Amino acid sequence: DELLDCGLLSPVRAGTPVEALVCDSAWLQAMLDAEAALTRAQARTGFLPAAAAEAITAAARADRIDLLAVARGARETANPVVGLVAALTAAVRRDDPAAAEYVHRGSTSQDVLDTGAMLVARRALRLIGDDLDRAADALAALAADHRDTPMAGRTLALHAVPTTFGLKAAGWLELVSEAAGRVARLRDGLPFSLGGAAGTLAGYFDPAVLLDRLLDAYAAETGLARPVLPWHVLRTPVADLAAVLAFTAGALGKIAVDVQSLARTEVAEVAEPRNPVLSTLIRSAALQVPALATGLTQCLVSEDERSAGAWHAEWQPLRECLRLTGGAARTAVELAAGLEVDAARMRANLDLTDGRIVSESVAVALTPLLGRQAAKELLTRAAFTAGHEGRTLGEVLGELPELDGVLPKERWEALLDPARATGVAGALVDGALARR
Amino acid sequence: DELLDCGLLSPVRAGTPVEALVCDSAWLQAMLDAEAALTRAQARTGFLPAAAAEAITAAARADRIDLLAVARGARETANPVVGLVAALTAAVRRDDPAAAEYVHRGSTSQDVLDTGAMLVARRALRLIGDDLDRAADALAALAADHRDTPMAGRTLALHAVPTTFGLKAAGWLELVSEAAGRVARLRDGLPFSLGGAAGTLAGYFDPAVLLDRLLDAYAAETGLARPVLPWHVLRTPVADLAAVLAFTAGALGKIAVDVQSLARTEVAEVAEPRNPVLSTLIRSAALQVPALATGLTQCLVSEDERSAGAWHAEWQPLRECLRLTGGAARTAVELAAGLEVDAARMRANLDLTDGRIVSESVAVALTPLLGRQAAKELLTRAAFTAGHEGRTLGEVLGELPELDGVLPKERWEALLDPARATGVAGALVDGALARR
Amino acid sequence: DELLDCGLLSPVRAGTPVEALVCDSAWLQAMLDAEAALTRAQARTGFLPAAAAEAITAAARADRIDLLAVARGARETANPVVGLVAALTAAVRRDDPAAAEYVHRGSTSQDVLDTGAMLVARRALRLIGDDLDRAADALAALAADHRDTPMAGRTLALHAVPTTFGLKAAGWLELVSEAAGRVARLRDGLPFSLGGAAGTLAGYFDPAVLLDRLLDAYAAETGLARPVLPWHVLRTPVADLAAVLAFTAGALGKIAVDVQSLARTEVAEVAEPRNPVLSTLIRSAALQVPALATGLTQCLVSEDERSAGAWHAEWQPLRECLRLTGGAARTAVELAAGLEVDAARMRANLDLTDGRIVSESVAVALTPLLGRQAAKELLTRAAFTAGHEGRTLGEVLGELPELDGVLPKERWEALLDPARATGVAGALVDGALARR
Amino acid sequence: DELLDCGLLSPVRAGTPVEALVCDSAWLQAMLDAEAALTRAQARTGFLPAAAAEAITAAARADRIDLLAVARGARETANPVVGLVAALTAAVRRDDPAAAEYVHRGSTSQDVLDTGAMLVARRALRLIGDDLDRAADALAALAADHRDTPMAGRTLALHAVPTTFGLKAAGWLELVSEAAGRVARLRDGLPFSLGGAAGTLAGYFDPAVLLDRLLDAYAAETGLARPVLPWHVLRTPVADLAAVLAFTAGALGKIAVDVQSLARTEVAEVAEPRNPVLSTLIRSAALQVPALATGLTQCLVSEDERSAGAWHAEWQPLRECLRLTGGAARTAVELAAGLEVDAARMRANLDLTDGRIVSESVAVALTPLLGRQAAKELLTRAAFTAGHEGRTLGEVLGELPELDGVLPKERWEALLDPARATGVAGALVDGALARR
Repeated sequence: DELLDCGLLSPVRAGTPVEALVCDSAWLQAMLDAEAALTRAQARTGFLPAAAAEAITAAARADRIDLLAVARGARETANPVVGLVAALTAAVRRDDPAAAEYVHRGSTSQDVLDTGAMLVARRALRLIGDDLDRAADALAALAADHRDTPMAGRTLALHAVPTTFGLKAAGWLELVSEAAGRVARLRDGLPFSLGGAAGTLAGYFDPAVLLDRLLDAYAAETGLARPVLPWHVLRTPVADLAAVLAFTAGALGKIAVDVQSLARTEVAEVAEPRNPVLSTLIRSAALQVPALATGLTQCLVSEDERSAGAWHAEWQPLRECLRLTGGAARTAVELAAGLEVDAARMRANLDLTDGRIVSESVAVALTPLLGRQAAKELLTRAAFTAGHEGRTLGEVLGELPELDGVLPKERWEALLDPARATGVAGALVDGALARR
Repeated sequence: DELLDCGLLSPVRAGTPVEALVCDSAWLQAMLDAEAALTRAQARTGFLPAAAAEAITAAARADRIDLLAVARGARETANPVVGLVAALTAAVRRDDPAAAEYVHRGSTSQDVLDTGAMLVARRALRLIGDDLDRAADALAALAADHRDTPMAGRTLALHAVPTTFGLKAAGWLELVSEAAGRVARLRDGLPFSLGGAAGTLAGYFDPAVLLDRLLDAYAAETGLARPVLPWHVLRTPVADLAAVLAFTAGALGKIAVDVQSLARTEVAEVAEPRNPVLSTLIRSAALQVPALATGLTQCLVSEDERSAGAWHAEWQPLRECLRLTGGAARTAVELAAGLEVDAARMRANLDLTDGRIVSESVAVALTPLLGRQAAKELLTRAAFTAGHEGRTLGEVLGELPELDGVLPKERWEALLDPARATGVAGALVDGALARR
Repeated sequence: DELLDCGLLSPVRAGTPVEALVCDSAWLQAMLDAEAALTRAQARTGFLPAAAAEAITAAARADRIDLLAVARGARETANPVVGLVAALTAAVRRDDPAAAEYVHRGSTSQDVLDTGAMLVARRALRLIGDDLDRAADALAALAADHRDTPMAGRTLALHAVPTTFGLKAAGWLELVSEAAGRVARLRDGLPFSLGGAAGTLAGYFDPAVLLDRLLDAYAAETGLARPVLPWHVLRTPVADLAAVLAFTAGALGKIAVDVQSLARTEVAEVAEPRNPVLSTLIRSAALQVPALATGLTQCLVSEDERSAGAWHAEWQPLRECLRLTGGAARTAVELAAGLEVDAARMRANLDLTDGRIVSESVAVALTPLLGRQAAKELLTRAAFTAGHEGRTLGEVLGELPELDGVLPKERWEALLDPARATGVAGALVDGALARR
Repeated sequence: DELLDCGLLSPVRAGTPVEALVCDSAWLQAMLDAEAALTRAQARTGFLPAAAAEAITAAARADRIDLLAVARGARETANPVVGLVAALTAAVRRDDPAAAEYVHRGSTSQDVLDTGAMLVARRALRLIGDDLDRAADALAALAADHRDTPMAGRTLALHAVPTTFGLKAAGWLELVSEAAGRVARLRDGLPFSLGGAAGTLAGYFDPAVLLDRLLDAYAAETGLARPVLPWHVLRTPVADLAAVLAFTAGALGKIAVDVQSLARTEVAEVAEPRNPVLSTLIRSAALQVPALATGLTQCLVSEDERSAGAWHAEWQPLRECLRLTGGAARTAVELAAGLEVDAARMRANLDLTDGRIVSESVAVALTPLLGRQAAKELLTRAAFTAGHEGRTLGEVLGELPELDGVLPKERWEALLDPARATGVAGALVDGALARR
């Protein structure tokens, strides 16, 4: 039928857990959760009877509600909360006519919708963070295992100097760990929305005493944070979600394009657990989320006490950012857990420039006996000459009169070995891993 | 259930016709249409039997296929076409085992998916264009009716000089008409995708003769345009859809913010057919589509013969651009057909600056008798003085010695009438409407 | 001449201090600062003579260098550091031929360019943060002064319920204070770049001991933070700058569109220190920075050990984000310091809906005597009837039999007074201001 | 000094001709050109003396004006035209006091600024189009020369089937030719801006007769197109520039990433005229322009008769899009003219998958003797087995009993030759080149 979203156009998240958390029914449920938490908190502060709150809570179930009718009725007010409230009120009235007068008491559409949005975000970010933690575990393992696995460092698409795959993986780990930390902190900071019609909370009511009691109760009932001010037009939580999800998707995209560079036919230094489809999916989300994030970020420009459109522009892209990033994280776990590292092919590929990739380290080694300027000039000359003649760097070095007898044979064998010129990659990996 | 997309987060398109054209099932159907058209065209050029094409065509129905299984299986290849092909092949094999060997003959995932994407786009743009035409009809009617309806022209949020609502509406008409023309031409130019594994069409086969015959047949079977080259990495149709849909959404967004400016409480010069929810919905799409369009446009950077991610990043945002823009167009029709213009309130609001809004036209009128520089200086002085004293511009003018007896009384009454200083707005509306 | 950038196209920053911090000459100077700090730190750890570091430091002045030649020579390597290094080396060699062999010792283009970029960012963010602090001071003053200044709360462009300008200004304050805090923390966290050719630091050299000593020395010489890992392809600082500057520009944009809504001709509740040009300029930056930020954020996808283009795409938009946001902040200070609040016009505008804006608070007041449902129904009926008849809400209320003798006259006079139905706006302002 | 823009942060355009066309002084000159054209056209239609127009034209030179003062004074009105007009008026008054009364007669800031913007765009697009034409010439030459140069087609980063470099280059040609055509048509369609204070042209004046005469004269004096309506808030030309420049930058970005894929160390099939810096620069612009374009496109949402910020947000990004795209085009010419194609290395790389890259073409060849299903199964089996055993595809084929004596030896030698399985790449190149 025409109502099914199966993820047909978005394989990066199709079949992944985040789908179930951010589908339309889950958002309907989140808005019902926000209503019932509102009633319960109002009862806890004395504004209505506890039994009416229990009845509303019991009726506040997505299966009591006609999802399609609510969605299709929203065009009349440009949001779904008026229809939702009517449906919940009828559902409560069926079982408890006294309780129905307290459904949505003193409230406004945006408190319920935004509170539900932060509930959905909070649950979805719990999943994204747990997946980022698993990915980080597999990456830290790859980093420790390959601390001493040499490979060609590549800059501007060409071999530069040798590095280690452990160092590369530790950069991956650094990105994923940063993302998981930001996801956790953002999750702990998402607030409820309790402002009333235009942010004065007039319908919900020393004014300071009652404000404090109600705000504490609604924090307790929702599990969300208490904000200093109603934020109907202070869209900091939405901008923060946009920033954190675009950072996360971009970091995973970094891992994805590195994997694709290593996995291509004529490199073949890693393989995915034979197209590299996992990195293709991660990359697909990486090319989508930042553009959605900029629309989210632009909605900070929200006029008056409720914008005539900029708030409405937030819901779908936010959901999609949660969905895509969720898929990408799940896919990243599969990638980092399953990556196949071909150390021997990395070692072989180190020889592709016929010694030129160690010329910097040879220049350094010759600096005590030649000077820095003379050694650098001699080595760039030898690298060019070896490139033209299709000979090894060491071959051209063994023909320059200036180098005759300059170093013992064994030291030359050590110097021209690409696997030994990795700088301090080992110490850097140790330092990154001690942070865990 | 968790699979329902009801438009709960996107009221601008919930319940509108475009939904049915661009849902997941409609895309599945479009890919089946592309397969069956491929078989039929191959039969028309002699590469397989006509009966096998009829059998495949008959089986190529979305209700023969498990949508959810195809979507969930796509993670193995990062696209849904391999699973789709297996399901269609089984469905054909049930009724006709000989025909099943010709399902997806010589083809590749991207020919089918991209061809289906252009089928979906073509049908969705048929709807968007027809709606833009209806909106343009209502706007041209508003433009003709209010050719002589005076109102305050507003620049940088303040009254500037008088204009007419007919001229404003004719600008609306100009934008919508431009969009409808671009939608129609783009629709007539969307091509099929027939490239094979890496753009050589090797599996489908003077090579020029067979190429021409097959390309003509596939054009006939699909109704899509024949491209000069396979475009698996030449993403011009996608960039063009992105450009046209973002232009359309932005134009409708212009109408929406104008309506909101006119409809606010302390202006009240128009009303929607009492929050202005239609313009809120149009604006909501206007704040979403250009950001999706930039991701689409960036996918022009598609490496090799098939990108490992940038092509995959296109499907969902493209669908969403079609969906949102579709909603916005439908909503725009409702807005332009139902707008309530309060001419009397426009006339009253013209007097809000106490004559200052005609000071430019008074300066012009005094230029024969004072000079341009002296008249401009005198009128800015009088506008300031009238602003401070809370008096009419004409009051301050009737106290300057330099103006004593400068113009007859009746000419002053004509000059200070805001409804008569509209420039050539009437001629401009006539010129815009003669274009129809 | 053709080399002048005077801000002709960007008045929001033309003539503001940030220009001088982020112009081309300032970036040249920052890269020279990064070179000289590198030499000094290498001398402090024992790798070269202290006198050579003093000579390089003395020569490392933008006026010793041909800016235009460096910029125009950069096309050969796609960055300006090779030309810069040659020019600094010649300049040192003129005065001290021994010191010139240590210019750019063991270094790479990206360490110098990225370190200079973080120096520029750090200085520019010092200015942005100080300006945001001044703006926050003026906003907190407006919030305290107008805690009890009543005005129409506006939602979806229409009067909703009354609020106070103090509450509005306190939301402005909340945004600016959040931005200033994030700017300060980001500034304290920007790191230097010290990676070498491909992130192993091979040219700069227990390996852990020497790493730690050099990293500490370079932190001391630059004043920048020490990162856990070389970040040539771990673009977290750039993404963080993008996020913080787009948040800042959007927050200021919120203030700007609120000011424009209040300042328009038929509202006139505030005036800028007579077009509202300051808010126009702030808004102009708000519509630019988030789009630049998304390109910055997308550069997290940086392949290999140095991207062939994505790193190069960062410099100009980053500079522009610093520049625009800087202008916007400076302009925001001028706006918040100079805003003219017309309390009497706010009070008058409260009466524009002829009492309908207090109907919610009347419904609440009648709930003890009528019930919630009956009171809400009665008041929406009376609001409609009063709208049609062009009469006051209280007029229609005084004609319904159901309300006869329901409340004493004085209580009705209090109830229909828009200035008294502000909810708990006062307590909310007190709570926001106690945070200072 | 602090005013120099040398392109230090943007090597893709530093030292290229477009800089001189779009610098601040060039925009000042364009606005002076728009003023003088306005005076001349007004004289041609009879509204002022021809001699006053000649005097204004003679004084309307950027070297008569203080650029820095105009730019810095613009903060008072949020645009530079009031200061420009004062400076031009003084300059005319020095030589001709009578002519100075006709400077900026009946005009408004936006007519002059937007007309100058379209003058700058028109000249810059002349350059961009000529460069795109040169690039297209070199690409068509590469396409003809390498029509028969075989190479590995690569999809999702792996060898797929063989293609030709001629076909690849012909796709490059198709993109560049499309861009050059769109640039030329857009250039021929850019209009002047002549609206007056709020789009009625009241200050400039059968009203239809005078409108037509003045509009024709201003078209003649500017060389720009005559629009149907004043477009102060109908931002179609700006959106069109945004679309065309982002398309152009993305197309060139496609060529750039293809070059980088071919040029990397372990592929080495092409080389740039030894880092690939030209493609790095093109790519750098490709990652910048679409994000700037989305801000431009969003400015279609321009409220009232002149937006309080959205028009102001256009100037700098538009200039930058012109600048970057200009650089990219110039760089693309250098790249396409200088590319070094290593056909022998392409042929060698075809053998990297040990025959697996022809397995599809072997399957086709066996279909008459085995069936399609059986041949495909046999070849995927043989490809896997050959992959595991590190043997050639033909080796594993020569061991299956089912293939014994199936084809003569010579036919096997032809079949397993990667250079002969290119599909109809030759015919496709012929067809693309016949379009010239």
